[PDB]
Amino acid sequence: YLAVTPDYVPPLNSHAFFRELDIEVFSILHCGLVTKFILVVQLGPPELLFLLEDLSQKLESMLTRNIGFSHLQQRSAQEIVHCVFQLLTPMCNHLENIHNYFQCLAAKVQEYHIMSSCYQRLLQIFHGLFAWSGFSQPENQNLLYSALHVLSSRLKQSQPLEELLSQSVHYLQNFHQSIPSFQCALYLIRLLMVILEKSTASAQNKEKIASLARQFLCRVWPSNISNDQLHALLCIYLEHTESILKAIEEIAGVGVPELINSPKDASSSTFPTLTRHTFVVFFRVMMAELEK
Repeated sequence: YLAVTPDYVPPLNSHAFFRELDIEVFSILHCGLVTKFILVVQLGPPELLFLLEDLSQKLESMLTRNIGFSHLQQRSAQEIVHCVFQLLTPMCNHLENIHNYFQCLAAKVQEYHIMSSCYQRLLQIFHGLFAWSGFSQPENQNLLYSALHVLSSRLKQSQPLEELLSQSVHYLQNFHQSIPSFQCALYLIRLLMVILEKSTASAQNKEKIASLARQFLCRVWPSNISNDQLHALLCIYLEHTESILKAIEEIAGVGVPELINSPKDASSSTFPTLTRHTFVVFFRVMMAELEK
């Protein structure tokens, strides 16, 4: 009925007109997830997306106008992150289940889209949680340690802090294979960087960020990729690679020539994300990075 109704004003931008959900509503995320395809009353894929979308918007409003967030703003950011932290364990479980979901599609369509949105919402929540300016303060480092210990406990369980980061990154990096969309890959990449920021030694940390970034660039993403997101990924790959000059030489000296020889509606073999329509993004990043 919204489609047949262009002009109409709802009685008193969904958050502007819909009632705010309490922060305690997300406590029902402890329910498991079951899908109709390729896997009492239990949480469904559309219901999970509804809860994840609302939680992501709440985090984006404080950690990253007041209409639709009056009750949320009435609690300080310290409690909101702490409240989300209590959701970490049931929320990593949803990520693992969806990760196991996409792996089984190695060998209906609306279900795929809903789970894809759920995957991206989880990573955005995960990234927004750890990438909080409050973690720079020393008072809540214990809270950060507890969050990092949760991820490290998903594989094997007063450990040293650096061990938690290495384990947490290793646990999260395993999700790259299951990622179904470019936006999810960018969210995982950004999530890895903010965690690796806490680690002082980044000689190898830069390479694993760069190696993962190149793999996403070289992957054949099914078709959707926006130039803004592709621009963001190129900056991450170039700023983190060991030799930016050799990286630029490879894209411009190998990737671009084979793009020209390829058909008009085609892409580079080495860089499938490099087509005639996205060349400007590659060119703009390479020139800007070279100048920097």
